[PDB]
Amino acid sequence: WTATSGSCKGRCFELQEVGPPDCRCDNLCKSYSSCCHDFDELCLKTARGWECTKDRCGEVRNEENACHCSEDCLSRGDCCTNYQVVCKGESHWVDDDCEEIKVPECPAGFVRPPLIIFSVDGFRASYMKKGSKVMPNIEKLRSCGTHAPYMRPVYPTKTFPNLYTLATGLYPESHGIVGNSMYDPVFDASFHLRGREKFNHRWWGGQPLWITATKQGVRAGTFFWSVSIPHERRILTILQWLSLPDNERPSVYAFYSEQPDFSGHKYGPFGPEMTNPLREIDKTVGQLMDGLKQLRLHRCVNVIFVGDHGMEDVTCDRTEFLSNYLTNVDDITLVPGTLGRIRAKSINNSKYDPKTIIAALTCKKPDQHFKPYMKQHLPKRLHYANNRRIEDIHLLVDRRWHVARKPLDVYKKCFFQGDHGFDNKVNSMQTVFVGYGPTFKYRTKVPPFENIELYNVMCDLLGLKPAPNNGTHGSLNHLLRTNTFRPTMPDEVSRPNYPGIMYLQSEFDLGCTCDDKVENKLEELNKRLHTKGSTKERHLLYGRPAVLYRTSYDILYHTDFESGYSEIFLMPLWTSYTISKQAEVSSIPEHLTNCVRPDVRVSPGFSQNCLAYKNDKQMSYGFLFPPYLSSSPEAKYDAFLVTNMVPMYPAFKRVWAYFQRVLVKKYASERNGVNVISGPIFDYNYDGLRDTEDEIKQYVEGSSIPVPTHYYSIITSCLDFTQPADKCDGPLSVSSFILPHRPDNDESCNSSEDESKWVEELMKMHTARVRDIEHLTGLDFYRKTSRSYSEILTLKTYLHTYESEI
Ligand SMILES: *[C@@H]1O[C@H](CO)[C@@H](O[C@@H]2O[C@H](CO)[C@@H](O[C@@H]3O[C@H](CO[C@H]4O[C@H](CO)[C@@H](O)[C@H](O[C@H]5O[C@H](CO)[C@@H](O)[C@H](O)[C@@H]5O[C@H]5O[C@H](CO)[C@@H](O)[C@H](O)[C@@H]5O)[C@@H]4O)[C@@H](O)[C@H](O[C@H]4O[C@H](CO)[C@@H](O)[C@H](O)[C@@H]4O[C@H]4O[C@H](CO)[C@@H](O)[C@H](O)[C@@H]4O)[C@@H]3O)[C@H](O)[C@H]2NC(C)=O)[C@H](O)[C@H]1NC(C)=O
Ligand SMILES: CC(C)c1cc2c(cc1OCC(=O)N1CC[C@@H]3CN(C(=O)c4ccc5[nH]nnc5c4)C[C@@H]3CC1)C(C)(C)CC2
Ligand SMILES: [Ca+2]
Ligand SMILES: [Ca+2]
Ligand SMILES: [Cl-]
Ligand code: NA
Ligand SMILES: [Zn+2]
Repeated sequence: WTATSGSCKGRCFELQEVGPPDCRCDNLCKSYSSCCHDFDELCLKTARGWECTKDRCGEVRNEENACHCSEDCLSRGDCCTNYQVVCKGESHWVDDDCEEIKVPECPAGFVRPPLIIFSVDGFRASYMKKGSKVMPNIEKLRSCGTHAPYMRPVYPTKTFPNLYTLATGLYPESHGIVGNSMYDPVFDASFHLRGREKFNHRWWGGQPLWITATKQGVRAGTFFWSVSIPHERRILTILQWLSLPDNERPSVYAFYSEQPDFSGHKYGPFGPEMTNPLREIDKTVGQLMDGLKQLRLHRCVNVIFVGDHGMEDVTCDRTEFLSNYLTNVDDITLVPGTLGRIRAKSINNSKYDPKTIIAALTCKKPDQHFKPYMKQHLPKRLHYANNRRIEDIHLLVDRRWHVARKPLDVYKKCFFQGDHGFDNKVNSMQTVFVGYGPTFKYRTKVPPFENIELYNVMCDLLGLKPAPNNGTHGSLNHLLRTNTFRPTMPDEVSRPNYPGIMYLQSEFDLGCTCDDKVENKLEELNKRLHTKGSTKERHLLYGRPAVLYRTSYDILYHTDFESGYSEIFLMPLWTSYTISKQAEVSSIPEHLTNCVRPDVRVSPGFSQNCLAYKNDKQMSYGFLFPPYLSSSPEAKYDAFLVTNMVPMYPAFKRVWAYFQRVLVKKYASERNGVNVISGPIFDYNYDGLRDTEDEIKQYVEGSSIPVPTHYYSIITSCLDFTQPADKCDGPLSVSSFILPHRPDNDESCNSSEDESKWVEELMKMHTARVRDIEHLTGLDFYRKTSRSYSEILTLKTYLHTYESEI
């Protein structure tokens, strides 16, 4: 109950909302049925439209008009945006040539250049090029400022998750807004688009920019706009706020457009009906910039033009029905559409079994357009698991499709030709970024980057210290002329040991054998040299990775590879080797098929043992440095050391073998050599972060050997592929992956075929950033290069997506 009998006279778009039951006059009162009786009349005027006409010029101020063309309007802050053009001979901002903004050119009293976030719903990246002829204001921002070819959204590529990621820097799993609809079991409550629960603060985690600003004494424009307030009124209200007195004027402002998303849902991304919404957005941009130029702010403010996600072609007829797969379809609740999330209809049904639902949804139809996963088995790059609001069962839906429970759910709901939500590496989901202003560079293109990075930059732009977030602060310093943040490398926490030969073979009782007794100081001082790190500059190109937690580990050197061997996990944390373009693939000689050799540098009590593998009927083993890539028959003996061994399910050894035997060589041929770093990951609580030893849920039977949840590889070469990887003078090129260490290949529907028909498609789906691997290992890579740290941070955030060109 609001006593809605106060009045908005003098309070229109007041910046501190008032506490019940005083009625409200802020830009959100409509949305709480809480506006003063006179809000419309005083605050939402519309008389005479939005533009000055020649015969309104110098008019006498009439307070009823939506905007003014009177002589006093400039200093009242309330002219129509085209006032100076119509009435004072000025040009529109879009008609002026752009000129570099080397310094903020601001009115006296401005402590810092304001930021204006101009956000557009459903603005797909390819609109920047494909609609360029009808978006002249946007094209000018783009080409005069700083722009990326596209900006990657977060998964799922829905509205609320992505806008709240822009606000916080966080993955949805950490901010809490994990879809446009959710159920939280702890609250026993649901969050929905229509309705009131979504206003409760308990849904919204992390610290959004407007709160970060406020706490640090920067004032924020009440960000968000009741949907019926027209765009023109939003722009005029921003422009008015910008005329406030110095002590009351905000430094950060937001504008949001529901277009082009709204039309895209109806017409598809490239419907002929989409040209008009794109014109109308561009005209709103022009009204802002014209209005800024009137207030002499057009070379003062930083403007960000940003989208939340793209839009794909999706129609009712491309719907898969869980009723064509499940007999038990009424015992489940589906969150449906461009993703699926399944839970039990009822907590009291102990006959509900996730294992059987997953099995019934796995590879059941030739062209099945969705793939089921337990959330911990989703690709790690999605960072979509560590929230109680994310259901254990997930369906990743193919682009262009929907999933639904039963056909009645669709025809008793074709209405629509566009949707979004799919995998955030899909091209049609990509969105836009442009920054224009004194703090952004001039006419600069930057590489694609993820929207999780922007919160840090927006903090940099306002002089704020960002709250902890999932950006990598400094990775977007190349967007900025100044205000850059100067990050430093984390300190190494554990220093390694460098063990020499300390154990005699007979001290080991590991149940390992090798046909190796088959026995000249030409090649004896030589192998001594190799075990002391004579070849280390070949196989360790960017320095050793730094260990950023407390542990006990050893550096081991070999002719062909170098490893950091964990005495706690009994296996390498990392293994580093270089494969030149010229290198050759060999086979494991027959006599050496089951050979495992004790490492006389490493105690038996810190070694794996072959007997546990024998007794463990599910678990086999592989090697991190592959025997197939040995430089010589003699060096190959090093690859069978028990310290190079790691636990592998037979199903996973198919993947791993194909990667090591076939793909590494292919990459070296294509990239002119590659440096590889491989190793295990343990993420049993699926939080994206390295497990401690007390979090491991599975061991090789009868032993303390922990079973990895994943295996990673980082593959680095020269960006200039005319230079070989081991003699690169400039920028690097990386691709990486985090493969799930699974006891079956159910994920790959074509897995009974040869590895050449399915392993690469799996690896592509499990592409990763080096930063993702950092979080999962507590390692810090690329510590010694000739490159600036900022450029290295950029490299560590790169994702190789395998999509074609936008
Ligand atoms: C992406 O970036 C983010 C941001 O940096 C990273 O997330 C952080 O990771 C930290 C490590 O997991 C985590 O730190 C923990 O915080 C606990 C207290 O946190 C509360 O206060 C903060 C501060 O304001 C607040 O942000 C938190 O918010 C979470 O929960 C609220 C309420 O539910 C939500 O609104 C909000 O969305 C947010 O949810 C997300 O995080 C939680 C985890 O906190 C998840 O469970 C959710 O699913 C969701 O993902 C909190 O309100 C603190 O209590 C923890 O301390 C334990 O461990 C330390 C180790 O140092 C130890 O000293 C203590 O003993 C303690 O143990 C005791 O508790 C254990 C667990 O209850 C118990 O088992 C023991 O037996 C002990 O009793 C810890 O410090 C930090 O909160 C989050 N921050 C955010 C915003 O998520 C994220 O890791 C990055 N991701 C990647 C991939 O890099
Ligand atoms: C989430 C919110 C806190 C937020 C943060 C930030 C921005 C904008 C922000 O919110 C803009 C805004 O005013 N609205 C957000 C959108 C929702 C979704 N919707 C719908 O019901 C809706 C809209 C489109 C849809 N597509 N598919 N389902 C849909 C559902 C109406 C509703 C309109 C209001 C900036 C980017 C400026 C910075 C950070
Ligand atoms: Ca076995
Ligand atoms: Ca973990
Ligand atoms: Cl959703
Ligand atoms: Na399979
Ligand atoms: Zn939408």
